[PDB]
Amino acid sequence: HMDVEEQIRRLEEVLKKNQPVTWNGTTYTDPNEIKKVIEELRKSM
Repeated sequence: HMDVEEQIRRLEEVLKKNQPVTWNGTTYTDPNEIKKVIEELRKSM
């Protein structure tokens, strides 16, 4: 539970479907903004 892959796949679920997700600070409505967060997490690996 210090894994980034679980966080990425969580947002991949939302990205594939194109739905609004709350990331515990900001609700990224657009899958563009969701994927941007995936890119921030991607920089960890």
